[PDB]
Amino acid sequence: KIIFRLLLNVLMSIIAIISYQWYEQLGIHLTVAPFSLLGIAIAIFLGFRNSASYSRFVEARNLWGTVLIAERTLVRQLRNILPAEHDAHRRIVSYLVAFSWSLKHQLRKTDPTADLRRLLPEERVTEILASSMPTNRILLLAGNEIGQLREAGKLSDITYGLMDNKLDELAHVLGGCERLATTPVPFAYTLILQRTVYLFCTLLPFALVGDLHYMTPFVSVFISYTFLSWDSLAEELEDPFGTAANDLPLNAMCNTIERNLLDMTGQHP
Amino acid sequence: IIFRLLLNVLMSIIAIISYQWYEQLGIHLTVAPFSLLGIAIAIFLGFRNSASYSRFVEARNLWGTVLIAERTLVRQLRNILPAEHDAHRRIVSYLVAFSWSLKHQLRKTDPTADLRRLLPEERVTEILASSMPTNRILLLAGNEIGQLREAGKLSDITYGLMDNKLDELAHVLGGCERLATTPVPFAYTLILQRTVYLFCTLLPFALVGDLHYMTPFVSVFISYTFLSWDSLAEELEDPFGTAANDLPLNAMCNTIERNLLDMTGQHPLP
Amino acid sequence: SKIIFRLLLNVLMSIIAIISYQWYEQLGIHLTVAPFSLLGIAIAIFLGFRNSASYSRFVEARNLWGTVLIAERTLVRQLRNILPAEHDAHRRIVSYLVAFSWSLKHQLRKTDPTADLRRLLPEERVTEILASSMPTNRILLLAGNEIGQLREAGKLSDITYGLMDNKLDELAHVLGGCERLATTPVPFAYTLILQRTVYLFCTLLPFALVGDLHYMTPFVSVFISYTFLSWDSLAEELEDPFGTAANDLPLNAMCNTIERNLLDMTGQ
Amino acid sequence: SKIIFRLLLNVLMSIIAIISYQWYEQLGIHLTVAPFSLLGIAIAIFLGFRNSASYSRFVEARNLWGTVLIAERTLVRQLRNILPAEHDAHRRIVSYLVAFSWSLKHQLRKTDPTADLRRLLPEERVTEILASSMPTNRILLLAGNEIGQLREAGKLSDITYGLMDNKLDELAHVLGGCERLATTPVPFAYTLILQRTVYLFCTLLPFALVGDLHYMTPFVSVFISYTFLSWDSLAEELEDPFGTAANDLPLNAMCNTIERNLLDMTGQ
Amino acid sequence: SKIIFRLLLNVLMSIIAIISYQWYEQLGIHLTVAPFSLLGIAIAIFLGFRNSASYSRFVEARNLWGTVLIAERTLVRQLRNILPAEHDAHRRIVSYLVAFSWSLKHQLRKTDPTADLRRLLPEERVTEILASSMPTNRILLLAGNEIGQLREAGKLSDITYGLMDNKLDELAHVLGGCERLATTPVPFAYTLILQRTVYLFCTLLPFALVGDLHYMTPFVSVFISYTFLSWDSLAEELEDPFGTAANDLPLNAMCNTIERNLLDMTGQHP
Ligand SMILES: [Zn+2]
Ligand SMILES: [Zn+2]
Ligand SMILES: [Zn+2]
Ligand SMILES: [Zn+2]
Ligand SMILES: [Zn+2]
Ligand SMILES: [Zn+2]
Ligand SMILES: [Zn+2]
Ligand SMILES: [Zn+2]
Ligand SMILES: [Zn+2]
Ligand SMILES: [Zn+2]
Ligand SMILES: [Zn+2]
Ligand SMILES: [Zn+2]
Ligand SMILES: [Zn+2]
Ligand SMILES: [Zn+2]
Ligand SMILES: [Zn+2]
Repeated sequence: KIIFRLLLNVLMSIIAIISYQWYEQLGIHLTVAPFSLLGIAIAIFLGFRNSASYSRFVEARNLWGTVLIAERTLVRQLRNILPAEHDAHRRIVSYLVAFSWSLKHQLRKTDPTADLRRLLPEERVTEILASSMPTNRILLLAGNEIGQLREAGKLSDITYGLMDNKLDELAHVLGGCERLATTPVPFAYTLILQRTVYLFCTLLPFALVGDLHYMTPFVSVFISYTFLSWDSLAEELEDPFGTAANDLPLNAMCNTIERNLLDMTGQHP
Repeated sequence: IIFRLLLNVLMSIIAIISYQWYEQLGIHLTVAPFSLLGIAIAIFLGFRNSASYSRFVEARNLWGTVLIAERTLVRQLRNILPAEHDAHRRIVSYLVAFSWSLKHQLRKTDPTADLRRLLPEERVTEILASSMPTNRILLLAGNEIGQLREAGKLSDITYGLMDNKLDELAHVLGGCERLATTPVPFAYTLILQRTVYLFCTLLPFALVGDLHYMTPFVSVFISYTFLSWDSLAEELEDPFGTAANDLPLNAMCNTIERNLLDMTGQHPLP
Repeated sequence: SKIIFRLLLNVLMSIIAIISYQWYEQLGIHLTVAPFSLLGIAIAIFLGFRNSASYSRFVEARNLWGTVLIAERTLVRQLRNILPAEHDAHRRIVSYLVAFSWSLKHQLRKTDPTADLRRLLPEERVTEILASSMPTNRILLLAGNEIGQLREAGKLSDITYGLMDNKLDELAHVLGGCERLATTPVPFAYTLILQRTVYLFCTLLPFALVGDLHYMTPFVSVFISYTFLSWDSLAEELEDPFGTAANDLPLNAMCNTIERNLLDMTGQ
Repeated sequence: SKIIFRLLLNVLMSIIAIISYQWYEQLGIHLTVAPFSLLGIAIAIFLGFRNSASYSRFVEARNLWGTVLIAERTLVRQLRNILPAEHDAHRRIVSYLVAFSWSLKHQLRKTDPTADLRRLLPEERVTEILASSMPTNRILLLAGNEIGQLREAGKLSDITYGLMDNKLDELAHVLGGCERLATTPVPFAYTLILQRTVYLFCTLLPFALVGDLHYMTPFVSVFISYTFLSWDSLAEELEDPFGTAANDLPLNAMCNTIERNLLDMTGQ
Repeated sequence: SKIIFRLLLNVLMSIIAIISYQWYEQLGIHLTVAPFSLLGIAIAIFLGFRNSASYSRFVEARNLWGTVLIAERTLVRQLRNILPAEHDAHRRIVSYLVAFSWSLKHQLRKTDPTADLRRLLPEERVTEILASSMPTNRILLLAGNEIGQLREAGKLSDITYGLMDNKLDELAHVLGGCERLATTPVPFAYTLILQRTVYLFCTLLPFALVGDLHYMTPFVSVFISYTFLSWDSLAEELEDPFGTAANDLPLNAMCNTIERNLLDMTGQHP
């Protein structure tokens, strides 16, 4: 809907053109210089803001990359260290796959019930849904699988530890994503910028008309487009787990993770 | 902040009525020098705000680590010692006490009620007697893990896995303390703030020659932009400070407590 | 560089601006420099921040590849220090580590890894690796099998097994990092906004300059265009670090360095 | 603040500009604001990036010192948790850890650590530490020996020995980091460039403003100068973090805090 | 710094602008300040980012070298703490660690490491190291063999071997980090764009300023030129942190410091 404010800006320019006649007869003067000062200041602030928004997006993408890496290596360790424990391989993989989908639902604020039931027995589904953090309970359940292998003497404390480390890595991902989801960049940044950029763009033609006359709408819309484009891009990057164009394709990412883990456990889709 | 905008409107009205006597004295104010001054100030505000934002982000990262480390420690205790519930409860109590005590320390509020709610009075007295109560809580959590080791319930290896988590917490405590004693700039920030203020108040006098009656509208818009950006950096620089929003810190301490009670079967109701 | 075309086009736009400046008043068009200074400075600021992001992405790609060389060197060092007599195991693992590098290279370039793999590995494993949808990952799994067997045979203890397992983790992070950089680009809306904005700005500029500069319009306009276009195109080249373009990573040379290193450390 | 001298000098330059503005035309000399806006903006940008480097360096220094407290707190926690009955060992190790902090402070301040060391350690150990060309590093060695003896006596296993040795490693990173910051400044050519341009800019400024401002020249010229100088001086204050001045790190108080923490945790 | 030539050259361009400003109309040349303010500000922004990127490479390079000192100190400390009586092993390992630093320096400076190697190690080892296409890597391998042999002889357990092995890994990361900075420069089109652009801008500048500044043209033009040229050449110097220029790393002094540390008092420890 950025196109709406561009069209609206064209209308404000036309108002600026038709009312420029009555400018002197009202006592209003508007030069370009003060608006260059204001405009450059806003651009500087948009530049820094946009940079921060991009960094949050990059970090979110990084965290999701770590899910894939840590889950691959955990399965790799299980196969290298306990090549014959295939039942354990399957149970742990189902938890690792459930973890990814559940993380996705947590970040999207959606119901993980259907995905959980496709992957896990109903008793486990109930236990997981009852927790205030189902992704955390899933890590705990995956941990019990490894813990029981340890108690049975199949894993030593050392080899248990190598795998426990991967669960710590997933916990770090969970916390990182939760931090990015609960933290926006402070609201007062968009509040300043969104209101400020819009007000600036609509007032601009009134300041340009004295110099540009009929050429006001073209130059005004070009300037507005530049500022609005840069501003709206930051808003989209600030919410990496959202549904908007340039947000993370979390569903495709979860599919990739699941396909990887079924590839390493001899299963076919 | 709304007050200085009103003050800026007041300065504009003064600028408008007094612009008359300007020539008969020889005083001039053009836009170009204030354009120079304004852009330089905007540049400095950008860099300043960048540093402030960096401090805000680190504060959230440190707090994110409390939640991560405490979750995994409790996970390890269940996976490695599933039957040691007395130990689970005592350790959970210390970890929860650690979070609340850390919050109170950074906010300079009294941690007594949270401590008495969570721990036996003997320990509360010991903790309150220390000049570093949050560190003492980590020490007490360490004793719990250490006792399990002497009892032969943890090996040196599995002890080590849990000890690492207490280390993550010590790093959080030190990092927050460093962030609290901060700021880095030696209150040269006060200068920078005043500079923005003087600029906003002198501005209508520099614009009035060009803008005339339209001066207060344009002058207040520009002031609003600079003052807002300045106050945002001020808020970001002091994430644990005197005039800060307590909702996330409170939400985090509540979140970790709810998680750990969930992980130890203390929730739901039987 | 096809920038020379857009500069020549800019020279043409300037001459048009010069000859048509006559009809400016008779059309009602006024163009001053001040609004374009505002727009130009805004574009420069956004280009600066964008170029910064492109550079960092290029730098990360570079770092990831540096890690391949480091991790593979130390894994081989550990094998020699810990199991100096196990040369059969050395040779097998080295072939897997070298194959990992080439396979990663081919994957990022979207080229066929077959000859490099057949040169390094027996055909039996090659078919197995190529049968997977994630061949580079399958190679790490196979390298892991070698180390796991040394452990089961009692040649490695759990501790020394762990020391080497850590290096395989370091390689897994590299694989994930590179894949992330390959699938996730700097968002395409950075390019669209900036390319449209920079090009339109450069072509409209002489029409705004002509009133002040007159005949001097094309020289000053092309200089400004060149400055913006050069900086913009630099970001384009940095944004695709795994590509074939001259200012891209010398991945072929890097893989050769890695292979020469690992055969140097094994008397090969 | 000796910034006031440069402001007073700036007031004088403004007065000269006002009274000498008459002979401006009779010489053919003009100074407009526009070129000084360009120059001023460029200088502001470079001052920004520079202060950014000065700031990061000061922050790192504070970070390094923060780590001393964390690592020493945890080492003592480990000693209590793992060896609750070994109080003699607790005291000896604590005295080395406290000595390490004071010795680091003296090294960075280039002061004599002898009195602090004698307060903490037996004279034999003091002699041994001071005989070294790197006394703070030698203190880490001695702390490692205490831990090493516990390992040899069987009170620490290799695992628990390793847990504590890791903390000595963190301290080694602090020592090297501080030494690196002490010898490596923000490069001097940044300060030299900036110092030369900022001073010249502020003194030339009133001559460039007088044509526009007339009688208001000293007030606006001083405002602008104060703004650049305040920002420039901020770097000056951040650049010497290990010094004694009021805006430098309170290393003495920091060392006292470290010592009080460690004696709180050992019942002293 | 060859900036002094281009500054003097810029003064000449100003005098040309002053003497030819009358003839501007008779040639059809008009040049205002506004377009050059736009162009100059864009260049300053780009120079700012470029210099920031150059400084970061410098900082990383200094950090990698700091790690050599740290990792080598702790490796020697560990050897003294864990195997206090193995002085023959201490000496051999220290000589490899010292050779590693000097060999790294020569590799980055593209100089011959032969003399330094012969000074520190027996000739048999020198030939083995010189025979490798990567001598610094071969030195780490030899330092690793020493540790590996202590392990095989039962003097180190797998655990204590691992503690020392970690430090050799830390050194491998330094070697790789330095090679990455050395084999890859910032892209060569950074140097090309900016140098041509800054120079062309500075020489064209007086022709645009003279209409405003008249006789003051050479002074203001050279001032602006000095600011842009200095910032540009400093960035060029920092991008090559292993080079010989004055703002580059004192690698020789750093290697001497490392050598003096590890050989502090005839290698004698308590
Ligand atoms: Zn990992
Ligand atoms: Zn299986
Ligand atoms: Zn952790
Ligand atoms: Zn329990
Ligand atoms: Zn609950
Ligand atoms: Zn490594
Ligand atoms: Zn071999
Ligand atoms: Zn064989
Ligand atoms: Zn093929
Ligand atoms: Zn630590
Ligand atoms: Zn004690
Ligand atoms: Zn000082
Ligand atoms: Zn280290
Ligand atoms: Zn010795
Ligand atoms: Zn003249």
